[PDB]
Amino acid sequence: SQRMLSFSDALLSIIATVMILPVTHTEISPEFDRSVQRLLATRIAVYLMTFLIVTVAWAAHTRLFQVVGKTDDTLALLNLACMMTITFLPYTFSLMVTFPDVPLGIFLFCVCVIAIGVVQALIVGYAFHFPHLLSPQIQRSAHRALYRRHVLGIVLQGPALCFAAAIFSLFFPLSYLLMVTVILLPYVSKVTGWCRDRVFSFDLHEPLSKERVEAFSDGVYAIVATLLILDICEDNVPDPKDVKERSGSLVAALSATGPRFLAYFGSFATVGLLWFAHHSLFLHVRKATRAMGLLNTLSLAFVGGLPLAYQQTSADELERVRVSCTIIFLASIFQLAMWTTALLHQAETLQPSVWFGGREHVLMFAKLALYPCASLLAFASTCLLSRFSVGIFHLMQIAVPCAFLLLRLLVGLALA
Amino acid sequence: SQRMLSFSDALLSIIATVMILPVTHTEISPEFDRSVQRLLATRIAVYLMTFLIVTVAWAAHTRLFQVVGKTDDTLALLNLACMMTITFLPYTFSLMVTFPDVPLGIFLFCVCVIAIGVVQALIVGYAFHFPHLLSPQIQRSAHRALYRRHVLGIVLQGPALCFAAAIFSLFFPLSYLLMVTVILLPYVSKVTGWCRDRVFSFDLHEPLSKERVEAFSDGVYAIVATLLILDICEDNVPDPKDVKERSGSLVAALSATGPRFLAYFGSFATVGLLWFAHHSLFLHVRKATRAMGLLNTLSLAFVGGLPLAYQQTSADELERVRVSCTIIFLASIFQLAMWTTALLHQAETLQPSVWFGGREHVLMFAKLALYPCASLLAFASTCLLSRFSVGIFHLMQIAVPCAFLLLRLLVGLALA
Repeated sequence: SQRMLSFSDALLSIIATVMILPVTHTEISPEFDRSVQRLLATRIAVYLMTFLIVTVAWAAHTRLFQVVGKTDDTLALLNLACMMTITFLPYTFSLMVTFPDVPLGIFLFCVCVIAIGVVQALIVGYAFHFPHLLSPQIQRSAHRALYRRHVLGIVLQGPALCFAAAIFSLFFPLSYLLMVTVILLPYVSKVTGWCRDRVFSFDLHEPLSKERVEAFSDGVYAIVATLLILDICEDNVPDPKDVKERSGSLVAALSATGPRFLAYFGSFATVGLLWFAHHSLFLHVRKATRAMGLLNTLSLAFVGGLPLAYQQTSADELERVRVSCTIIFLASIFQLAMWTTALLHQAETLQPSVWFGGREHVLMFAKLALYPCASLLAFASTCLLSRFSVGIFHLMQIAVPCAFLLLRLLVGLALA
Repeated sequence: SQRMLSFSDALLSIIATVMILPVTHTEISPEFDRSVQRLLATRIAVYLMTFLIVTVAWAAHTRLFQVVGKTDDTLALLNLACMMTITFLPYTFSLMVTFPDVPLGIFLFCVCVIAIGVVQALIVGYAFHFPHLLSPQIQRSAHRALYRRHVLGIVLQGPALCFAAAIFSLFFPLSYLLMVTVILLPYVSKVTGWCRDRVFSFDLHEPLSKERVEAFSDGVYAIVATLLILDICEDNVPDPKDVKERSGSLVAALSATGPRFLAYFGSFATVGLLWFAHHSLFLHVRKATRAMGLLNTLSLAFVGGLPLAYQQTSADELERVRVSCTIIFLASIFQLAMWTTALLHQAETLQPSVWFGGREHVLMFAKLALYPCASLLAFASTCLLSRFSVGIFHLMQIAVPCAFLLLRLLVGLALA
């Protein structure tokens, strides 16, 4: 009844992160640094916007399926169609980006989004056609029943805007920006600008379920961790024709991939550590608020960029680590931002054990703040020349959590 | 306490399917068909053996974490280390395959497996050092407590064999087959050959938990479905420098990727339909037996190959569909095999709603057997020349489950 959601967002993870592939697959070797840097920046921007749009579409989808509590075979088929459409998103986005002036690209992206909208429209129509079967709960069923007239709008207002943008494409298309409204309307507008009412249970932009965001984050963490060690594998086979390469001695020609091997090692270590922080935190969240997921999206966005950082590290250029440092910091600090959200609702979120002055509050606090502090140290490394020591530092990084249940005891020793 | 398992097997899904990448990324165009076919066969065999070994490692891991009911931060860190080690499996396997005569490759594969062995040994040692904390249940805690002395063996007998095989490579490695025993020992040997006892709760080769195998299958289904879409996307951007290709008219250069576009468009439908069958079935399984997961592994193995089939379809060569038909059949028939295991334990597995003569037993039966029957009807193309008709039938294929809940009503009309 709910596993379909698990398959859905597991697919959506991998979809979101698809655009990270050309980032890693670029050639950092200057065998032209200005133009290749500009191309890498373009690809990074495309990936970031892609993750953002796939994430907001995923949020719309999970909200919709939260307003649909049960599941039918036909419902599952419609969800599969919706998944296919939303899957087609990143390609359309990249196409529209690398061809902004041609109306065909924007038209393709817009037909993609109106398609991902109309299938959800059929989904909610099916739902409201079978109340006793697919309504979430009693209040979702026993109510004014106008929720459809309401929720339809929320599912339709997004794509409908595209409609106008659609007709604006080849009309004569300076604006071209209504798509951005599709992002901004459901996030803040209904919260601030104007809502529609006339007992109520909104379910319009209610906070995501902890399990759904949790599964999505786990999916993306995995697909980055395995994203690295999966290009080495498919691209670093010693090529048995290597009899000419290196003598024989396979170890010789194997040590050539050593740099990117250690790169994958460190990247997986850092990604797994970040996931461990994320899992320890989200194990203690009681009801993940909207701001929580909002911050989580950005944290995941930078975690996705992390492999490019770790590849740049193991490639006056001693500034590379600097870059590959900030990403880590970013990929952690927004996470820490979530941790600095207990003050928003200690009673509703962050179940009492982790409250200010809780049984292990300092423990969780330092376990989350450990990576931003380490990245800040490797950043301030700038003060000297032996900055490439960052590696051993991050080494010591992973050495902390094992003894960290005891290292916090040191702060306990600070009782006197 | 359990989500760590979800992240673990979500990671292991991708880690299993990594070796599918060079299969798709080959060049089917004969711009040498004998040698390229031999290379594709080598890659397919490598992928199949890779999925098998990663699957048996995942089975060992999930059994272990089933005999470890709770979780600790240190335990999660050890699990992350185990995940990195088992992640290193497919590369070592491919290396050993493409270099069987050199002892370095087999030694690398063997150190890779002894690593995941020893880290799991530390895991179970930690577990048995904290009974009240990390033992699964009362019987797992209040017992003869020799389970360690037992379970250690099961976790160590696999890698330890490699140990011998290891040295068998270095000194002077015709056997090279003890690794195969590492696969065959935990599956059947302890079941048939010799077990060790002296109240008992085996937890040695107990049937996998339904949720774990279910999540692994969902992960792999998502990753193949999106696997085709990663290729189109990273590799089919219309490269604005295409101003030489075609005039402008982006639709022109876009229609060049049309073939593989439709290829993905159909492959995703097929994979999603297979997953829908899988989800409908596994929604009704009460306690997935060992044979159930055993069949599920092979079904997933062929589902993983499915994209090569769908790519070969949209590439006298009509017989290609033949190939891309059988795979589907395979990728479904083992599925149906799992369904035919209802007779094994109707009371224990396959909760009574779907029993022989149940409320919707015929419904589930047909929903599972639809794809093998359709693939057989397409295979019957050998009787005529209009074979590619399969496509439209495959189209009709996806159109069937939508009306399924009513098409089985025809059987009701067959009451007279």
